[PDB]
Amino acid sequence: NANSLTAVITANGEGNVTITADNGTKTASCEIVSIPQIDSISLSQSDVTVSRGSQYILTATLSPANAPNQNITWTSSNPNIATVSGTSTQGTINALLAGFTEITATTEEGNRVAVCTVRVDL
Amino acid sequence: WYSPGGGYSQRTDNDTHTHTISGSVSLGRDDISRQPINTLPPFRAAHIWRRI
Amino acid sequence: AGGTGGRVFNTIRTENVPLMTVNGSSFSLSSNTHSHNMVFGRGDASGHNSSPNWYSPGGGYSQRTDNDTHTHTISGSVSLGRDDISRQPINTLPPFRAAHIWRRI
Amino acid sequence: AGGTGGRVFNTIRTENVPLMTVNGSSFSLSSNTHSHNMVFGRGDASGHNSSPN
Repeated sequence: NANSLTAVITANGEGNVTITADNGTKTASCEIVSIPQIDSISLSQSDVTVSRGSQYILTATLSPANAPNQNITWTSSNPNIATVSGTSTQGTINALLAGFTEITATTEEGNRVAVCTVRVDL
Repeated sequence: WYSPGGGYSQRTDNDTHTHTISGSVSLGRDDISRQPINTLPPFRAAHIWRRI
Repeated sequence: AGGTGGRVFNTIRTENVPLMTVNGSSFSLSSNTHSHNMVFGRGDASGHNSSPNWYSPGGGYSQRTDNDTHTHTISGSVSLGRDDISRQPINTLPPFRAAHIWRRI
Repeated sequence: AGGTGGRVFNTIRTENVPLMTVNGSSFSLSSNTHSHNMVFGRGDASGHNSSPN
């Protein structure tokens, strides 16, 4: 801090770590566990049935109302069947006329793990 | 068959089914894949080993 | 504190309720229209919605328009399937809270 | 004793291999009346055991 008494912590990454202070004479210790955010997001729909050409627009609502610099690295398993883009909205535009695409979100600024949404073609 | 009475012809080739027919299907789901559990950043937190 | 330490009451230990998810996959089920065979006899009385077949009879005067030879197979797509596994038991109850030796030299 | 502690060969530890099962699912397929094609006309000659079309 400005007086050197306080210390502002910033857990940028993840994992357990210790933060020291008071370099003068005796130095104390204080553990700072960088536990994962695990802000579980939820897709608007999971069991969706897309059609040829038409792509039902989906969304990825996070557990909290908003996150600091929140963004989604949207991925689409079997990209030929369908693809998604954006962070909040998905836009699962289909290409193939049959298949199952496991469209799962991926929070770039947070935990990678996120809920998936299988887009059926029947 | 819609149970239609034949006006002139005799529909003797159509009849109800009383015994089930065995059908062969393809393969299906087997098991789930690997999934991530817990956070590596906060997992395995160090514990103080200082004696009393 | 104590001479020997461990992670039992407050620490990052192991053991928990297993949870997992399976990516969406397409399952194909083929409903073959053959091998149904024939049941019952000539009507008589026949139930509605019965699939009509042919007896391979030589029509003396009429034309058997309901009998034909198949040329290509029919391929169909089945619906979805299971999602993932359910909760499972982890660890043994009688061995629960087992002590771990951690005394130092 | 030893300064480092571990339970591999013989010790009262925790954690095991979880066992779970998936709920029963049935596969439903629709037998479409189209896409079966057609060859030739009224018999004539027809393949034995062929599906009626």
